Amino acid sequence: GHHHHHKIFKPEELRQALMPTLEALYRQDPESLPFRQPVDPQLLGIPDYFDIVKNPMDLSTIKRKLDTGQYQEPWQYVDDVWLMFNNAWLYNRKTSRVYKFCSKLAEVFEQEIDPVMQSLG
Ligand SMILES: COc1ccc(N2C(=O)CCC[C@H]2c2nc3cc(-c4c(C)noc4C)ccc3n2[C@@H]2CCN(S(C)(=O)=O)C2)cc1F
Repeated sequence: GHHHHHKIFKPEELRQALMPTLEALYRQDPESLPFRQPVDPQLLGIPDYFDIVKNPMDLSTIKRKLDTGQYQEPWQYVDDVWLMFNNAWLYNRKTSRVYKFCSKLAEVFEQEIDPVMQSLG
Protein backbone atom coordinates (compact mmCIF):
# COMPACT_ATOMS: atom_id res chain seq x y z
CA GLY A 1 0.00 0.00 0.00
CA HIS A 2 0.74 3.76 0.05
CA HIS A 3 1.77 5.09 3.48
CA HIS A 4 1.89 8.74 4.65
CA HIS A 5 5.32 10.11 5.80
CA HIS A 6 6.11 13.42 7.65
CA LYS A 7 2.55 20.44 -3.11
CA ILE A 8 0.18 20.65 -6.06
CA PHE A 9 1.72 18.61 -8.93
CA LYS A 10 0.99 19.33 -12.60
CA PRO A 11 -0.41 16.31 -14.50
CA GLU A 12 2.63 16.35 -16.82
CA GLU A 13 5.00 16.29 -13.81
CA LEU A 14 3.16 13.27 -12.41
CA ARG A 15 3.12 11.54 -15.75
CA GLN A 16 6.86 12.11 -16.12
CA ALA A 17 7.76 10.89 -12.67
CA LEU A 18 5.32 7.96 -12.45
CA MET A 19 5.25 6.66 -16.00
CA PRO A 20 8.59 4.82 -15.65
CA THR A 21 7.18 2.84 -12.72
CA LEU A 22 4.22 1.69 -14.89
CA GLU A 23 6.60 0.96 -17.79
CA ALA A 24 8.54 -1.30 -15.42
CA LEU A 25 5.40 -3.29 -14.79
CA TYR A 26 4.61 -3.64 -18.46
CA ARG A 27 8.16 -4.79 -19.14
CA GLN A 28 7.63 -7.85 -16.98
CA ASP A 29 6.84 -10.57 -19.52
CA PRO A 30 5.03 -12.88 -19.09
CA GLU A 31 4.19 -11.70 -15.56
CA SER A 32 2.23 -8.56 -16.59
CA LEU A 33 0.13 -10.26 -19.32
CA PRO A 34 -2.87 -11.15 -17.11
CA PHE A 35 -2.92 -7.55 -15.80
CA ARG A 36 -2.87 -5.61 -19.10
CA GLN A 37 -6.66 -5.62 -19.62
CA PRO A 38 -9.61 -5.80 -17.35
CA VAL A 39 -10.56 -9.19 -16.06
CA ASP A 40 -13.43 -10.48 -18.27
CA PRO A 41 -15.42 -12.97 -16.18
CA GLN A 42 -17.54 -14.05 -19.17
CA LEU A 43 -14.52 -15.08 -21.28
CA LEU A 44 -12.86 -16.68 -18.24
CA GLY A 45 -15.98 -18.58 -17.15
CA ILE A 46 -15.88 -17.14 -13.63
CA PRO A 47 -19.26 -15.76 -12.79
CA ASP A 48 -18.29 -15.11 -9.13
CA TYR A 49 -15.46 -12.66 -9.97
CA PHE A 50 -17.54 -9.55 -9.40
CA ASP A 51 -18.97 -11.04 -6.19
CA ILE A 52 -15.45 -11.04 -4.75
CA VAL A 53 -13.96 -8.05 -6.58
CA LYS A 54 -16.09 -4.93 -6.28
CA ASN A 55 -13.58 -2.36 -7.61
CA PRO A 56 -11.73 -3.88 -10.57
CA MET A 57 -8.38 -2.37 -11.66
CA ASP A 58 -5.74 -3.28 -14.27
CA LEU A 59 -2.78 -1.75 -16.04
CA SER A 60 -4.83 -0.38 -18.99
CA THR A 61 -7.06 1.55 -16.60
CA ILE A 62 -4.09 2.92 -14.67
CA LYS A 63 -2.36 3.95 -17.88
CA ARG A 64 -5.46 5.73 -19.19
CA LYS A 65 -5.77 7.62 -15.91
CA LEU A 66 -2.10 8.66 -16.00
CA ASP A 67 -2.28 9.59 -19.71
CA THR A 68 -5.39 11.80 -19.16
CA GLY A 69 -4.09 13.53 -16.01
CA GLN A 70 -6.64 12.02 -13.61
CA TYR A 71 -4.26 11.61 -10.69
CA GLN A 72 -3.85 14.82 -8.67
CA GLU A 73 -1.41 13.32 -6.16
CA PRO A 74 1.07 10.44 -6.49
CA TRP A 75 -0.66 8.46 -3.67
CA GLN A 76 -3.75 8.07 -5.84
CA TYR A 77 -1.70 6.27 -8.57
CA VAL A 78 -0.02 4.14 -5.90
CA ASP A 79 -3.43 3.22 -4.47
CA ASP A 80 -4.72 2.07 -7.85
CA VAL A 81 -1.65 -0.09 -8.46
CA TRP A 82 -2.12 -1.79 -5.05
CA LEU A 83 -5.82 -2.15 -5.69
CA MET A 84 -4.99 -4.15 -8.81
CA PHE A 85 -2.60 -6.39 -6.80
CA ASN A 86 -4.86 -6.84 -3.86
CA ASN A 87 -7.75 -7.82 -6.07
CA ALA A 88 -5.62 -10.50 -7.78
CA TRP A 89 -4.38 -11.82 -4.44
CA LEU A 90 -7.92 -11.92 -3.11
CA TYR A 91 -9.57 -13.74 -5.95
CA ASN A 92 -6.90 -16.21 -7.05
CA ARG A 93 -5.39 -19.00 -5.03
CA LYS A 94 -1.77 -18.74 -3.93
CA THR A 95 -1.02 -21.90 -5.92
CA SER A 96 -1.96 -20.23 -9.21
CA ARG A 97 0.31 -18.74 -11.78
CA VAL A 98 -1.61 -15.43 -11.80
CA TYR A 99 -1.22 -15.04 -8.03
CA LYS A 100 2.54 -15.73 -8.26
CA PHE A 101 2.81 -13.27 -11.14
CA CYS A 102 0.98 -10.73 -9.05
CA SER A 103 3.56 -11.15 -6.34
CA LYS A 104 6.40 -10.70 -8.84
CA LEU A 105 4.91 -7.47 -10.17
CA ALA A 106 4.39 -6.14 -6.63
CA GLU A 107 8.07 -6.73 -5.87
CA VAL A 108 9.07 -4.80 -8.99
CA PHE A 109 6.64 -2.02 -8.16
CA GLU A 110 7.96 -1.63 -4.59
CA GLN A 111 11.52 -1.36 -5.85
CA GLU A 112 10.66 1.27 -8.52
CA ILE A 113 8.18 3.41 -6.62
CA ASP A 114 10.25 3.95 -3.50
CA PRO A 115 12.87 6.35 -4.89
CA VAL A 116 10.18 8.11 -6.94
CA MET A 117 8.02 8.85 -3.91
CA GLN A 118 11.10 10.17 -2.00
CA SER A 119 11.77 12.63 -4.86
CA LEU A 120 8.17 13.82 -5.08
CA GLY A 121 8.14 14.30 -1.27
C1 LIG B 1 0.85 -14.94 -18.67
O1 LIG B 1 0.30 -15.44 -17.44
C2 LIG B 1 -0.81 -16.26 -17.59
C3 LIG B 1 -1.32 -16.75 -18.82
C4 LIG B 1 -2.45 -17.57 -18.84
C5 LIG B 1 -3.04 -17.97 -17.64
N1 LIG B 1 -4.18 -18.75 -17.65
C6 LIG B 1 -4.03 -20.07 -17.41
O2 LIG B 1 -2.90 -20.47 -17.13
C7 LIG B 1 -5.17 -20.94 -17.38
C8 LIG B 1 -6.12 -20.49 -18.43
C9 LIG B 1 -6.78 -19.10 -18.09
C10 LIG B 1 -5.53 -18.10 -18.11
C11 LIG B 1 -5.85 -16.85 -17.38
N2 LIG B 1 -6.15 -16.77 -16.09
C12 LIG B 1 -6.34 -15.45 -15.79
C13 LIG B 1 -6.69 -14.81 -14.62
C14 LIG B 1 -6.84 -13.43 -14.51
C15 LIG B 1 -7.17 -12.81 -13.30
C16 LIG B 1 -6.56 -11.74 -12.71
C17 LIG B 1 -5.42 -10.92 -13.20
N3 LIG B 1 -7.11 -11.42 -11.58
O3 LIG B 1 -8.22 -12.44 -11.40
C18 LIG B 1 -8.18 -13.20 -12.47
C19 LIG B 1 -9.15 -14.33 -12.62
C20 LIG B 1 -6.62 -12.67 -15.68
C21 LIG B 1 -6.31 -13.37 -16.86
C22 LIG B 1 -6.15 -14.71 -16.91
N4 LIG B 1 -5.86 -15.60 -17.93
C23 LIG B 1 -5.54 -15.16 -19.35
C24 LIG B 1 -4.29 -14.28 -19.44
C25 LIG B 1 -4.64 -13.21 -20.47
N5 LIG B 1 -6.03 -13.51 -20.81
S1 LIG B 1 -7.12 -12.33 -21.52
C26 LIG B 1 -7.21 -13.02 -23.19
O4 LIG B 1 -8.51 -12.42 -20.90
O5 LIG B 1 -6.45 -11.00 -21.59
C27 LIG B 1 -6.68 -14.47 -19.92
C28 LIG B 1 -2.49 -17.51 -16.43
C29 LIG B 1 -1.36 -16.68 -16.39
F1 LIG B 1 -0.88 -16.19 -15.22
